Amino acid sequence: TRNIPQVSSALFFQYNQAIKPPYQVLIDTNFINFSIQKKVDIVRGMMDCLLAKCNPLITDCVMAELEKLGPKYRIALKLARDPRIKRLSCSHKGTYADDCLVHRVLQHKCYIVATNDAGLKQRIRKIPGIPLMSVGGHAYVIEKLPDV
Amino acid sequence: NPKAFPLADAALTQQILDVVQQAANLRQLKKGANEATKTLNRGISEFIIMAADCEPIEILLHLPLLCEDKNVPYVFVPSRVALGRACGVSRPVIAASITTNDASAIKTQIYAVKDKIETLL
Amino acid sequence: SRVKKRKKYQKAQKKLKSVRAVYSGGQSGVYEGEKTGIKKGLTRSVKFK
Amino acid sequence: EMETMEFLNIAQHHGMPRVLGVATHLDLFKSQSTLRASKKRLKHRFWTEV
Amino acid sequence: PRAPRTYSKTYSTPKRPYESSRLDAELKLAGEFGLKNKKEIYRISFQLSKIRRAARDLLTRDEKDPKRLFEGNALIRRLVRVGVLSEDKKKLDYVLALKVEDFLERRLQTQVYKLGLAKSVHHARVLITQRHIAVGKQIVNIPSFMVRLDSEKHIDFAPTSPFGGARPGRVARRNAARKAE
Amino acid sequence: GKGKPRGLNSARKLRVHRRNNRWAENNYKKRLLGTAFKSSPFGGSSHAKGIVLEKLGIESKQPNSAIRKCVRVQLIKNGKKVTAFVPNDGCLNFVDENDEVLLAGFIPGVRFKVVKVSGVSLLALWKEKKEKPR
Amino acid sequence: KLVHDVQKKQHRERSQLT
Amino acid sequence: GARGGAKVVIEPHRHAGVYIARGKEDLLVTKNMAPGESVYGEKRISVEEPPTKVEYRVWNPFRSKLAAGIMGGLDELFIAPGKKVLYLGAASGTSVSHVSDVVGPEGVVYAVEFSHRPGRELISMAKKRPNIIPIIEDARHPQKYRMLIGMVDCVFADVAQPDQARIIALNSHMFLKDQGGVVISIKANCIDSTVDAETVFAREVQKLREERIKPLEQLTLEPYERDHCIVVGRYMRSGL
Amino acid sequence: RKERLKKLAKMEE
Amino acid sequence: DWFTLPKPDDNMRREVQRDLLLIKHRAALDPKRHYKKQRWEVPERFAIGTIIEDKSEFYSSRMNRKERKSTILETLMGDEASNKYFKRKYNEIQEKS
RNA sequence: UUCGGGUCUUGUAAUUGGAAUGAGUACAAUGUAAAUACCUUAACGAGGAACAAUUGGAGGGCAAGUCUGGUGCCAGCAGCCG
Ligand SMILES: [Mg+2]
Ligand SMILES: [Mg+2]
Ligand SMILES: [Mg+2]
Ligand SMILES: [Zn+2]
Repeated sequence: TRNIPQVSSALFFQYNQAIKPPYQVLIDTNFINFSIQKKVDIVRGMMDCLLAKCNPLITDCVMAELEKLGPKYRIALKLARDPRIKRLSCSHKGTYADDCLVHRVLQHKCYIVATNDAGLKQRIRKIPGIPLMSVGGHAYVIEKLPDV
Repeated sequence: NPKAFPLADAALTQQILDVVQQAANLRQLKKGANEATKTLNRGISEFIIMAADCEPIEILLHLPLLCEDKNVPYVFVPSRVALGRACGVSRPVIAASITTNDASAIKTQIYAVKDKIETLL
Repeated sequence: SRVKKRKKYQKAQKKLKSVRAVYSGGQSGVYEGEKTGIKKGLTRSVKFK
Repeated sequence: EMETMEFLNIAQHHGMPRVLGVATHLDLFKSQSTLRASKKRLKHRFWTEV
Repeated sequence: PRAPRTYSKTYSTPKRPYESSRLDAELKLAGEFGLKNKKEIYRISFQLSKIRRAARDLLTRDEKDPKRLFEGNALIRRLVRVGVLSEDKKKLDYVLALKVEDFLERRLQTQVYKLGLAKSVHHARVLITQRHIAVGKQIVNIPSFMVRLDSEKHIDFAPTSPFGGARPGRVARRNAARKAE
Repeated sequence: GKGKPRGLNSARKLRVHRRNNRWAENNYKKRLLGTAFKSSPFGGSSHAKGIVLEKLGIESKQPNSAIRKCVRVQLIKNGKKVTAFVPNDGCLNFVDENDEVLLAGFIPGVRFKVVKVSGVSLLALWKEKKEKPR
Repeated sequence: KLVHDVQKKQHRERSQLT
Repeated sequence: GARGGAKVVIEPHRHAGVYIARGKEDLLVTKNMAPGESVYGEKRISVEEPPTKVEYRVWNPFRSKLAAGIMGGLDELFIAPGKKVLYLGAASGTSVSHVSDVVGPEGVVYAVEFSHRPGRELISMAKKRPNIIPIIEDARHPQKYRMLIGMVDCVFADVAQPDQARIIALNSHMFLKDQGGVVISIKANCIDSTVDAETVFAREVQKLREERIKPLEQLTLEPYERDHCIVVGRYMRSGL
Repeated sequence: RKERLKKLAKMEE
Repeated sequence: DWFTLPKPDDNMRREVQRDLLLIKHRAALDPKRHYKKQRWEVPERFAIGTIIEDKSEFYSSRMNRKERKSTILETLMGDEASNKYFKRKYNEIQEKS
C-alpha cells in the first residue's frame, strides 16, 4: 500500500499559521553549550529574541545526549534540568538526537528547532513551515518566523 | 431529578438572555423548537436555550437528547415569556439556538456563556 | 492594489484546495456519497517511526 | 496647440534657441482654483519640451 | 522662526521582507481583512512590536516597583479599552501573547463587515470611504479607524446616507427623472 | 597577562597605543586623509561626462552583439579615453559623434553605461517620450 | 530587457496560392 | 446522487469487514448485523445471494468519525472481524452499530456511556445486536464496571472530555491486551480552545506516551470535520 | 514534458 | 462465511460485464463531474445490490419505479441529458477522425 | 530527474440589471486684514465607469524574413526589415 503523508492543515503554503505565542521550542544539545559559551541565559534569551514567552522542551535523547558528555559539561546538564525546562518522552530505540528532532517536527508543526548544527539546520530547512532558531554573535536569532 | 435539568440561576439567565438578544440582532439566532431541532441535525449550533416553564415541559425534551448525542451544551431558563422577549419576537419562545459563526462580532460573549453552561452540566 | 490582492488571495484559496483537503461547511442536504470516489490502496496518515 | 508644438520640434532638430513660454488670456478663467491648477499642467508640459 | 512641529514614522520595513512564509502571511492577512497594501501590515506590526517590547521591559522589572505598576496598569487599561485584550486577560504576560490579527479585527472596516452592514470586507471598505457609516453621531471615512468597546455597538448607517434615511443618491433620482420623462 | 597594561591608572597609554595602531587600517587611513575617492572609477563623482569618439561596433554584422553596444568615449574631466555600453542597438542610434554623454558605472573591461545623451535620458528617447536637442 | 512589444510582433504564414 | 433506484457494485475494502459500493458515486458500507432496519435512518443496500436477501448499511462519515477516519486512509484499524472492542463514549448506535457490523457475530463490542437518556436507545439498539454490551456507566471509574468487561483487543474512545487522556489510560491498563490497539478521536476545542488545534494534538500524543501507549499513526479528519484528528497507538505494557 | 525538457536545455546550456 | 462475497459466475452475463465497464470508464459519463485517477481491476469477489432509501427521504432521494431498471447501462439510457451530450461529443470525435 | 503521482465546480476571448460615490464644475454660506484652500452644501458630474496608475524584473512564440558555421533536413546568433 502506497503512503503519501498529508500536508499539515496548519500550513498555508509555506506559512505555518499554527505556531503562535507562547511558543514551544525543542532544544538541540549543541544549543545549550553555545548559550553557555555566549553567556546567554536560555529562558530570557528566547524571550529577547521573540519578545514572547517560550516554553523550552528537551527530549529523552537530548537529555541522554548531555549525560554521556561527562564531567566537563556538568553546567549544561544542570541548566537542562531547570524545572522550567519541560521534558518529552521518546518511543524510538535509537538515542540519535538529530533524527529524533527531525521526526517530531514532521509529525507536529508546532516546534521551533533550536540548534547550531549545520547538518541538522539544512534538514529542518527542507521541511516547510519549521521556524529554526540559533545562537549567533551575542544573542539568539530566528530565521523562518514571520511574526517578528 | 427534575426533567428540566440543569436549570440556570438568575445570574446565569441574565447573561444568557443578554447573548440571545445580541444574537438576534446579528441574525445568528434560530427561534422555535422546530428550528432548534433542525440546527442540531445540520450541526451548526453552539448551544440550546430552553424554557423550564414550557406548557407542558416535555415538548422540548427531545432537544436535550439530540444535544447530548451530538455533544452540544444545553440549559433551561425559568421563563418562556422572558426568553421570547430577549429573542425579539412578539410571542413566547420555548426553545432557541445560536447559529455557528466563528466570524461573528459576538464570538467572545458566546464562548463565555458556552464555557459556563458546560460547567453547569 | 486592493483589487489585485483580492484576486490573488481567492486564487490562492483555489490552489490550497488542490494541495490538501479543507473543511467546507460539512454535509449539506442528504448524504449522497463520495462525488470524486474512494481509493482503497492509498493511505494519507503520518507514520510514527 | 499644434503650431506651438511643431515649432518646438523644429527648434529641437535645428538647434534649440532660448525659449521662453508666455501664457496669455488667463483672465478668461472664472475660478482661481482652476486658474492655478491649469497653470501647473501648462508649466510641467512646457518643462517636458524645454 | 516658528517652533518645530514634531513628526514620526508609523511603520518600519521588516527585517528581511522576502521570506516565503512572510509573503504568504501578508497575503492571507490582506485577503482576509481587505488591506490595500503591505504598508498597513508593516504599520500594525510596528505598533505591536512597540507595545510588546514595552511589555517585556516592564516584565523584566521586579514585582511591585512603582514604574512597573504604573506603566503596566496604563498599558493594560489602553489594551482593554481598545478591545484587543479581554477583561479576564489583564496581565502584562498576556500582552506578550497578543498578535497582529487582534488589532486587525479591531479595524472599523472589519467591524462593519462583521456587524452585517456589509457582507464583505471590500464592500465594508467601499461603504467607509463613501461616507455611509457613522460611529455614534460622527461620520467616519477612515477604514483604519480603531473602534473601542463602547463605540463598537453604536456603528450605524449615517443619517445623511441614502441607506441611513436621506434622499436617494444622484443615480437613483436621475434614473427616476429619466423614467418620468 | 595579555601583553597589554591593565592597571587602573594606565588610561593614557591605552589611548596613545590605540591612536597609533588605528592608522594601520587602510580604511581609517583613507577616510582621514581623504584619499578614498582615488579608487573610485569617476574620481569621487557618481557620473562621468564625455564626448562620443566613435561607435566601434556599428559595422558588426551580428545584431545586438556585445560589440555593437560599445562606444568609445573620452572623459571631459581628464581626457582619458574609455568605453561605454549602450542599452541596445536602438539606443546606439540616438548617440552620434561629438555628442555630450553622461556616464554611470555598469565583453570585459567595459565598466560604464550611457545614461544621458545631449542632456536627455536615453531611456526617455528609447520610450520616445522626448526628443534629443541638437 | 530592452525589446519593444512591436519588435515581438507575430509573423503570419503566407497563404497558399488559390 | 445515490437515489433509491440506483444499482451499485460492492467490492471488499482493504480493511476486513468494510466494503465499498461503487456507482456514479462511491460509498462506504458495512454488512447489516440485523437486516431489515436502519438504526439512524441511513441508506441500506440489499444484494440477492443464493435466495437469501443479504443487506448492507451505508456508513456516513460526517456522522461517524471512524468512517471519516477510514476515508482519509488510515493504515491500520485494529477493529476487525472476531475482535473484542471497547467503545468509550457510546452516545448512541450511530457509530457503535457499524463497529458491531465489522466485528461480526464472533466479535463483541463493549459500549460504555454516561448520560442516561442517550443510553436508553443504546439498550434498545443493543437488543437488536447480540454482540453489543451496553454499559451505562462513567468511564472515569473503570472499576465500577470491571465486572462486565474482560480484556478487549482494541479500545476506541470518542469521549469528548478535557481529561480523556486519563480516561483512556485507566481503561487500557485494566482491559487492553498487551500489544493491544488504541484508537483515539481528539477534538482540540474541548480540551483547550485557547491554543491552536495542532499544539493540542501534540500534547495528547505526549500524554499517551507517558501512559506506555506507543503512537503508530495520526490523521486529521478534514474535509469532513474541522479541528479533529484520529491517533492510532499500540499498548506496550512492559515498557515504552 | 516537452516544454520542461526544452526549458531544461536552457539551464544545461 | 458471514463476510465473504459471492464468486461472480464464470461466463458472466453481458449486463454484468457492461456494468463493470461503465464504472471503470465512469469519468466520461458526465462532463461536469471529475474523479480521482484510479486504476481499477475487476474485483475477485463482488455482488450487485439494490439501494433502499429511508422513507423520510421519499421526495429527496427516491427514484420513480418506472425509472428503476435492472442494469446501470439502461438507467443511463433513460437520462435524456446524458444521451444529448454523448450524441454531440461522438459527432465531434467522428468529424476529427 | 524520467517513471509518473495527488486533487475538484473550474474556465470563458460570453452577455446583462440598477444602486452608491468623489476628482472636477458651481448658486451660496463659512473661513480670511482682504483673498485662496479646508470643513459644509443648492444644481451638474460613471461603463472603455476613455473621469484612460506608474516604476522595474523574468520568460515565451511566430516568417516564401536576414547573417554566420558545418560529417545532408542542423546549430548559433538574433528577427520594427516578409
Ligand atoms: Mg484643490
Ligand atoms: Mg453626503
Ligand atoms: Mg596566565
Ligand atoms: Zn527521541
